[PDB]
Amino acid sequence: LEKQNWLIHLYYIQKDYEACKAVIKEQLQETHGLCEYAIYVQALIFRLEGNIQESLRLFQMCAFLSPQCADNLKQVARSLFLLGKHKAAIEVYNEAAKLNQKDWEICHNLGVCYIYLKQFDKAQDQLHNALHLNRHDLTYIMLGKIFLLKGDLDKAIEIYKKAVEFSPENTELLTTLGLLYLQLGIYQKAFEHLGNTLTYDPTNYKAILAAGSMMQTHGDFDVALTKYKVVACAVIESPPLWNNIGMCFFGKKKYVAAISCLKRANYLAPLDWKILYNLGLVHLTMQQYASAFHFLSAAINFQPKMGELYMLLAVALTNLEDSENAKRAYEEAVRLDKCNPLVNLNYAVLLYNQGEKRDALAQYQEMEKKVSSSLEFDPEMVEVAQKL
Amino acid sequence: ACLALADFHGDGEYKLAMGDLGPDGRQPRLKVLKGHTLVSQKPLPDLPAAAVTFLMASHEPRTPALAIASGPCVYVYKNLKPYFKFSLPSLPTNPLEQDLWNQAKEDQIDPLTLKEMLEGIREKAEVPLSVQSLRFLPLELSEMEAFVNQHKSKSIRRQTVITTMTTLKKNLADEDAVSCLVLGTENKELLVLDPEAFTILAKMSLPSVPAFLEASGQFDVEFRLAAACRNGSIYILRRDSKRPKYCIELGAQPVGLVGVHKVLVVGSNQDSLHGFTYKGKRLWTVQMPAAILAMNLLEQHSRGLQAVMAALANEEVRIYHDKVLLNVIRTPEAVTSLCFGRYGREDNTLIMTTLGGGLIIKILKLNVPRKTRLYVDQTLREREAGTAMHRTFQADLYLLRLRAARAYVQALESSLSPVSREPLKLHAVVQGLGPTFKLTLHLQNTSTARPILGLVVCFLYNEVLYALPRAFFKVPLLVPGLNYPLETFVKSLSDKGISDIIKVLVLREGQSTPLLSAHINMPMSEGL
Repeated sequence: LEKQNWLIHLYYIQKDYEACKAVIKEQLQETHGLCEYAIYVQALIFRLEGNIQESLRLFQMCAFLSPQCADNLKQVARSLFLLGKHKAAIEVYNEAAKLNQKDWEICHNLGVCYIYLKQFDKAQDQLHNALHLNRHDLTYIMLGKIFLLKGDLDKAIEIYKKAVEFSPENTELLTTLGLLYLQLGIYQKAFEHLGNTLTYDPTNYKAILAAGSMMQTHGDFDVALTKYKVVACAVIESPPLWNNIGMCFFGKKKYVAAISCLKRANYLAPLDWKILYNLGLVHLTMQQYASAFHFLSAAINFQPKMGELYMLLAVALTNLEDSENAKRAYEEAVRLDKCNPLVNLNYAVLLYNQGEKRDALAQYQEMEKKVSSSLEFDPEMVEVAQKL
Repeated sequence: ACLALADFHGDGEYKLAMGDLGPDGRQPRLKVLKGHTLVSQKPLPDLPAAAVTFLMASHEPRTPALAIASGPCVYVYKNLKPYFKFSLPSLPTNPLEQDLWNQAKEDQIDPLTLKEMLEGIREKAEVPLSVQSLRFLPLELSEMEAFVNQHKSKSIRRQTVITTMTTLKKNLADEDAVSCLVLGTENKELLVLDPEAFTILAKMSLPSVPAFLEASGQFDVEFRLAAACRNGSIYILRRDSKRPKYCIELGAQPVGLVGVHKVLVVGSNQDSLHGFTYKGKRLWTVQMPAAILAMNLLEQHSRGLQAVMAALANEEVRIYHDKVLLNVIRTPEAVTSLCFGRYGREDNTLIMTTLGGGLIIKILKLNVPRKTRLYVDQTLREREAGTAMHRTFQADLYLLRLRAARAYVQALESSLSPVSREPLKLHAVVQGLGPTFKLTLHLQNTSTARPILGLVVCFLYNEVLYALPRAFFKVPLLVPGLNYPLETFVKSLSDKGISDIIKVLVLREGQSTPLLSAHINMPMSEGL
């Protein structure tokens, strides 16, 4: 059988992978197979290395040796699922379940497989089962992912709260619940959970990014700038970080040192519409009007179903001696915008400056139907009112 | 005959222990070395699995021990009496042999005497060919493997395969008033069994990665138990499974761990070793040229002041006084454990257990950029002449769209794109200097699941410069997702170096317009 026992378990623990592998070719020969541990070392060890093919072969052999073992079928279905085949993984997990109906791993893996197969009813029910057998963090994460992909955060907030309720030291759960709080109107509990994460891990990049975003949103750009300084060296080339840093420097009227960061982030990701929109906005504020149109048109070509993009493209356009294009861009914007009165006010300004004063009232009434915080959109609201 | 154990169970006279591995993990005797004379003082038979490390105390009678047997289960030695609680005693003379070893009792194992053992499987039926026992080491490798399926007599279960344990020391010299037995298996499951109630108190699976030596020298005096993950971290996961402190601060995986109840001397694989304290602070690191296999440190006179026996991974040993260097010479091909060999109440004698078979004893703030005058002059020009720039860039973009569409249409006409419903992708690689080049066309079907049956490749060359044997050939059925290398041998014929292009056309067999094409500039000949 296995006389050596740990001999071919000594080079492996230290990851020698030479003597332990060569010893197999010798130990197996002496024992003429049927050892059941030499093969096992080749399997799980193979899977630890990049290879997931010989691992599948040897798990097939282990299943053939013990036809009525649920763990071997589980391992074969797992070796399948490590490849791209999820239907076969499901059909092997089923057999692994008809030999053992009391383990959470089969249900969790069926959930994550049905997730890749876009069967959300079966995945959801299987993961509910996986919770009821033995609650684990990864099952909670997959259920939250299901409830986010399928529907709304209204179904994910409950699950993530119940998850963080116990074992509250997992950074992934805290950070994802904080992100989902950002996705909704709540900005307070989001800060609470992001700080809870940052207590454990101070240099958490995925949490520092969102914390700095929230900070930038409510002014106080220097605090977010320090938050970003915390993680700048860990991720020295990441478009989101440099975009947020450029918006920090654009907040406190450092327009050139913001164009620099935004252009650097745009070079590292030329297909990211947020950086293009930011470059267009800053070049509008800098009164350049030649670059602003270019970057805003790019961001339009990358996300065309937006209202502010066409407003800013019209806005610059107005200063590029092209008023008909500004007219049609404003029409596109007002058709594609629902809850931003700035577009209506700016189109009213364009119209009134065109000498019409007729449809300017229509845009003013559209804005006043839409409606409230900006200091300079307040005055033009009342000045285009009284002068009309 | 490879060995596992090495331990000095002292105070008898100089009684040293050695656990050898027999045919299937057997200790014929767990041999006593008697290192300065190499004889057997007290033989320790009746052990079916390779033990690694004994255990002692001050009140023990020095003959019983604790054999953590890597195999089925554990067998604590109590003067030839292995007595654990409910699943760990598993018949210490091999139970999965002697149900079927009785047919292989006429002589030793050799394929001459095995082919007369045809009645011996069925003249005595101790079991109805049970699957746990019928095939352990010595039987016929081919003829009796067809009777395993039709019999299928069921089996039992027990504790999994172990490497190291943790036990009590205070009420030890009666071997029955023990309370906690926390042993480490291979599936990183330090099961905590208790004989006061025959129960399982806890199980330590928080690494869930296999340890090498679980307990830094079987315990610590501060009980800061040191599990070693096979990832590159060593834990301070305490005794009786308390809350973890975890020092990940290792550049690679740790190889070998002993302790001298003050420090944690671990190995590494980034060519060093790390001496950690009980809390996680690195007290002292030591640089070595190669990787380490197994270390130790000897007895303490002051707070841990003696020599370190550190082998290497290219048969070398290396001895140290932490700061001062002593030895580099080449004795052990591999090694299990380095312990005392002390006889005659001397200071220190060193032992070394190689893997060839010998028992060697040999003594010798940010980076935000900056913009110059050029930038402000350029921004001033943009602020004063933005309209002309916008207009001329839009005109240039219109002309660029025009010319790109023109060239795309011309390429579609000539079908010169090696990437072009009708999914394919081909590119031709040339290899080799000299008059003969190897031209391999990497062709690939790029579709979800749809093969391409009828395709064919035709080469276009200058028949005065290149001699292609088969300038036209069918291609195999292209399965979606596989790169087919289809190679040919081009040969330059011009005595003078002339580099001429070669075209390749991939096309259907019912059509005459190439599905796609490729070009290759053949390099110079370097002929003769």
